[PDB]
Amino acid sequence: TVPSVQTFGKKKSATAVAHVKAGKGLIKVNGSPITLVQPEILRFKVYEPLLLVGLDKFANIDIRVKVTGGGHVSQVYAIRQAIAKGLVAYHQKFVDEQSKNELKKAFTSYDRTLLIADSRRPEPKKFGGRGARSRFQKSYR
Amino acid sequence: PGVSVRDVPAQDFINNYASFLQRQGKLEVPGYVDIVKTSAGNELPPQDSEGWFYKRAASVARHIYLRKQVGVGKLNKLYGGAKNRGVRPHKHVDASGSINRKVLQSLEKLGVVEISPKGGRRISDNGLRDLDRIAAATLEDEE
Amino acid sequence: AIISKKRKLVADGVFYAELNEFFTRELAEEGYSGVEVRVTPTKTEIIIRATKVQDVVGENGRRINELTLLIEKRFKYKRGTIALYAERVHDRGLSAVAQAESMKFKLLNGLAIRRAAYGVVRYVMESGAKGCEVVISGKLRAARAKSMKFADGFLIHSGQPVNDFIETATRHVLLR
Amino acid sequence: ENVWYSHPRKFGKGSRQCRISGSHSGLIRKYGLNIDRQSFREKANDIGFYKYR
Amino acid sequence: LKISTRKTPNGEGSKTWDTYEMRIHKRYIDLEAPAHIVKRITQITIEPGVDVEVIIAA
Amino acid sequence: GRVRTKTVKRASKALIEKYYPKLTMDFQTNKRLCDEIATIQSKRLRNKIAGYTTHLMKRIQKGPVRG
Amino acid sequence: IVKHTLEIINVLTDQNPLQVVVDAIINSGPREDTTRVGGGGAARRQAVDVSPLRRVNQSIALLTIGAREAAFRNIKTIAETLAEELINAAKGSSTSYAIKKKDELERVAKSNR
Amino acid sequence: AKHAVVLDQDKFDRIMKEAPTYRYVSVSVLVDRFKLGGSLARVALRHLENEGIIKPVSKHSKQAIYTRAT
RNA sequence: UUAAUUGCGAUAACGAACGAGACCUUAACCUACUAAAUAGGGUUGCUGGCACUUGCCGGUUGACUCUUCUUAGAGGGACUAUCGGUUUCAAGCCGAUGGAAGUUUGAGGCAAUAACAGGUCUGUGAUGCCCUUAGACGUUCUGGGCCGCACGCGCGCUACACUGACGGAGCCAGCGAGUACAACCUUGGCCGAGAGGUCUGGGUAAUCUUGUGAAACUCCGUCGUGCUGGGGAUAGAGCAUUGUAAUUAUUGCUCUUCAACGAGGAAUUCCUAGUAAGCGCAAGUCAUCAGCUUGCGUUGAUUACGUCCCUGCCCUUUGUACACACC
Repeated sequence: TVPSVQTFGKKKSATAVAHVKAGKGLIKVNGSPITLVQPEILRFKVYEPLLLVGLDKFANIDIRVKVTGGGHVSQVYAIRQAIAKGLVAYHQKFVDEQSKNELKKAFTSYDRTLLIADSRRPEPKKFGGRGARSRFQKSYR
Repeated sequence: PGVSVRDVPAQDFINNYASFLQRQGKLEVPGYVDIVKTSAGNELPPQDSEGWFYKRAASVARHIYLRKQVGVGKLNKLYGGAKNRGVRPHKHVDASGSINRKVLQSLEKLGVVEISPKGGRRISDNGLRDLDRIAAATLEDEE
Repeated sequence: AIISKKRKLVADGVFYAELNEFFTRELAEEGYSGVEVRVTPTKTEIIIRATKVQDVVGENGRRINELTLLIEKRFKYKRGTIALYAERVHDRGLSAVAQAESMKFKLLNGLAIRRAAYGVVRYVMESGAKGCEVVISGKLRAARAKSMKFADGFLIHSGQPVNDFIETATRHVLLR
Repeated sequence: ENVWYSHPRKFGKGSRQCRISGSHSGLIRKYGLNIDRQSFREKANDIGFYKYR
Repeated sequence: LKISTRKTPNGEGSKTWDTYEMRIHKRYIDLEAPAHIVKRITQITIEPGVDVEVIIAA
Repeated sequence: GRVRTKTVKRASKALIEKYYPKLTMDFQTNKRLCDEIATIQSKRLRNKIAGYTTHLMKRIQKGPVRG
Repeated sequence: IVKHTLEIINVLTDQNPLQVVVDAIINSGPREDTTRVGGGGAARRQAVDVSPLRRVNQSIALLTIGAREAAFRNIKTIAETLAEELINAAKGSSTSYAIKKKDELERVAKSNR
Repeated sequence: AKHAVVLDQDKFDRIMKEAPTYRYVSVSVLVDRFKLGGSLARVALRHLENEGIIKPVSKHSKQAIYTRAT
């Protein structure tokens, strides 16, 4: 009955799934509200999707996230990519396009990935050296 | 409203819980207090000295609330951390078992922890009351 | 039983690896390419592809009848669960393992070093092949390390199209 | 025939052995193989191992 | 299933390493069917190079 | 360093010489006409024929070419 | 640490702290930096000019070298020293090593001109 | 030991004299005058936060910046 | 021009093969197919507590149904695409725009002819012949050594602390591995200041260990620029464990012993992006022993984006009294 689209973002192995609904305005992270997060200095990064477009958009939409994988700081990107898509999925389906297109071009000027998935994955460590490129120390004395 | 444990911050949750226990002084004391290292690898004893156990017992109670059933060996592995084993790389080994066990044994008689099936320790009905009352008290401190 | 699936899959490979090694020794005189095992319910079909088929079977069940009893005592099995057949080979030219046995005979008998290779290279093209290569090594006349080569046609050395196409076969000989 | 003709050889390097000849060095015991690392390269594809990457 | 190994039969020259590995595909098809119908499907549908096995107990 | 190989240009000359019809400007339509006639094994090598054939169509409107 | 450096500048004579940071980048970027030319064997230094990212990339590095060396065995932890380096460069005092390391290379080019 | 760590009652008079009206007030600032060296400066600064006097900006261990109460 | 005898163009040269490129494996993209109580989510029930209105946190593999994550079949997606400059305005290279992806899209796997008297007879019932062939250089049991200590070089670990150490509090990964004829990984509960004792399991393994809640990190306190609370070496006594056996400290733990070293002289090695360098984890050997090697994921820069000055490699043109070839 209620509008439900299962948006998800991804930075490295850190994945997050934002199940949006219609109601009062919840933006919870692992049960707790938006203002925890828990890196503590990077609380300001999680607001960036909210403060650009505005809090007026979230008055109808109710989001809640479960984050797993990666580390501490990598999971903040997973939340931020999930919430950014969470609006677009709602505004694409059941709202006019001109609002949703203003979200797109707003996030291009402050493009810290947001909608776009990041390219970098880890690369194998090959034999003979302490890393991929880094080789062992030689001696011919 | 929606009064839950998650609205209160995790670090700030234990401060109100610690002072709540010290008023009564009915959580019980084992006997090994301040004759203690704290972990298997830790040069200095507890700096807090007095109190101390009431900080530990509060943080054990809130973790038993969130999860299904927590045990002794897992709590030692969770609290325990790094070492300095001479001139080698730093390893990880469990903390003190005797401290974390008597937290769980004493909290049963006070009225928080319950004996669960399969294995571990889950929460009682009266245990959820004291967790929410202190959470509601911490909500009043902020608001 | 009850054993894990990773352990039995590796143990299946070594079981065959033993069987392939002994038939190299035992069927040296009668010709031998390889063995193909197919474990059906209860019984097991062991198909030995060889040149001289009737000699591998023997005198109406003698060579294979004795060899079936050997496999039981090695790997612990009953009379009925194993059946050693003998089928013909799909040509000699493409199946490169067959040429090594013929070459092994020609050196042990006392035939020419170079002209044995000139004979077999033609036979590879006569069957229907693209190219060929026969590298003989060791002290071929005089007391020093030497090598030979008698190639023909196109021979591809790299890429994944290598394992499928090129049939290889190494087989050592003495002599004095 | 003689009484003392053994040692407690239920552990270590001396008791353990390969299937082929019996070398007490470079022994692969992973997955219960017991084939030394010189002969494993020879018999890799027959068992089913391949150099994919 | 990996077994990393040095290439040499002695251990001289340059130091090089391999990754000889064995793959293993694994499937499950759970029937809610009668007893004797499993005796039909097990006899047929066998092709060499595949490990057939049935539990017949939940 | 994306210099196209000889085996790509073997097909690119042979296709355009005979089939000048069924070749018009864009990648996607001309890409469907490469696998049509020829029998290429891989995807990578098949699509690389479509790349250089389509590039010659851009030049053909600005005069001819040798060969 | 970078947040704590900006909090110091906000207290000192009000001011937007990025105005002190940007002016520090201007006053620690060398005009002329000589490249070691051979011409036989000896290390004669020809006067080559510097623009534009090389003025910015060197200047930001020289501030952090002067900042961290000042807080090597010291109560005055990095944030206090880094804040002082930017004030000295913005208000050209000829004391901070962001300016001195820039000024001492000026200078070397004109000798071989 | 470079002195100025030992507790003296004569110094405690002069701490309250030089407390008010300053731009920079921290653990980094007081040690430059050769006052209570190291940790006893932190305890001296902890007194000045209780009854107003000097009000805070940052609240971290190792980064403790304060400014005068206007 | 290219990473490349890679291609354009010039022509006693015309077409061809091998090597490279193509091929194969792995890492990304798919709300479209095909699917699952050994993967996770929603509807809801039964229920436990909570703010007392609709709603918040749940505990059960009670029911119903499904595929965003998740595994893996089967396909597509990339072709320098489309434009702008720049070139016999050729082959390419460089600036935008679209795009998850624009260095061969990242990294490996396979690897030509021709050689070196490079390594292995200490992997071998792969092996020529010489030695050794019972008073045995075959053997077999038992003590001892491969680790002796004025002295050199080679990889390495931990430090020369305040971007730090010592306390609590917060609390997140991925590669793996694992017994039934042995003694494997081993949660939960009691004993213990530790190490480790014991009762029980579960697991032949996306089912149980296991969410392998691992470190570095985060955030308030304790010390503050003194060989110091930094650092941990030498030392002595006992308590544990694996072994037929630990004295030539096997290994870990408990108090004491508390040094050397205030950023390293000539020299010198490795390195262009999820890389470098911190950081631990797993496996390999393994009765018991990582300061090692091979693999994985967290934290994630500065600085080129060019050149033959140095050290060596490929061709052409020149000279040779060299050809087991400037040793």
